[PDB]
Amino acid sequence: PKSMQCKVILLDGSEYTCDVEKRSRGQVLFDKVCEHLNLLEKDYFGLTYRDAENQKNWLDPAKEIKKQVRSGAWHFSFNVKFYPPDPAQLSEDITRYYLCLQLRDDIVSGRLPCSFVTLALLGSYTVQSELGDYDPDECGSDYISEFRFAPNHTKELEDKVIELHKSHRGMTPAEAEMHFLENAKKLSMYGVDLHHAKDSEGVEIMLGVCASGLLIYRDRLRINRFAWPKVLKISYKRNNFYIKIRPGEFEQFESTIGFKLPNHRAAKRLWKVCVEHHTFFRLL
Ligand SMILES: CCOC(=O)C1CCN(c2cnccn2)CC1
Repeated sequence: PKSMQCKVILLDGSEYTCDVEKRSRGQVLFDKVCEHLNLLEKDYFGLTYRDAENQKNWLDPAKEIKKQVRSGAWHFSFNVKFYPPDPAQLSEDITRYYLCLQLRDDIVSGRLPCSFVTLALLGSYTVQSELGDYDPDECGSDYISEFRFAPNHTKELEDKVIELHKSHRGMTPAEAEMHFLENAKKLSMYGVDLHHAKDSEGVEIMLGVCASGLLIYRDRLRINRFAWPKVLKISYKRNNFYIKIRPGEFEQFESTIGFKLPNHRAAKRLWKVCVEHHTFFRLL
């Protein structure tokens, strides 16, 4: 039985290596990674890989790994796929922990924009969780943390992390992680997956996919929102992505909103993530 070596980048930045039979389905590898991570609430997570166009793709757990990575390396990342709107409802602290690690990368990467004060508050909770109580012996007036907190670090932000860390004395890691999540879950881009697109007049927009529905960003002014219940059918064809939008009470007919994606694979990827979000958040 021939086995392929898999390398998975974990949310702490470490590399997990394992082997699976070369005709394995994605679920096989994902089960090995989740066991390694002692993760039981696996439904919120998945593995990503980079396709021949260098686009992030979700590894479909029901399909052969080889028919997805195709010509590429068996290299993956472990990631949050479905961001829970209320992380307090998760059953296990360790689940909340992995969600914190993902969110920390969302913030540092700039995928999750955040005010100065919220960057410092989230950072202060991370430090409390990881180092415990504020120790002056560690930090002087020139302190810079090893922790990456933000897309652009400033001395002012380091100072504010320390000021807020001082306020958290006696806070346990689970408690600090829950506070982290209570703040992060409120940010306008929390759990929003952004896709570049053009509207039916060729005007560049972003489509965001999240728990509450599909968001259309025309810019920072005029954001259209389609709650999952107002969406009846999602489809792609060639480079085009279509959603059916319900008739408003006493309306005879659904409306169609069409988008142009960069290429056919980008349209299909957007369709699959929308269908998965629609299903997941219909049941939550
Ligand atoms: C370096 C990665 O940066 C991002 O993902 C940001 C995310 C936020 N943002 C938005 C927000 N709404 C509509 C359109 N774009 C700019 C791109």
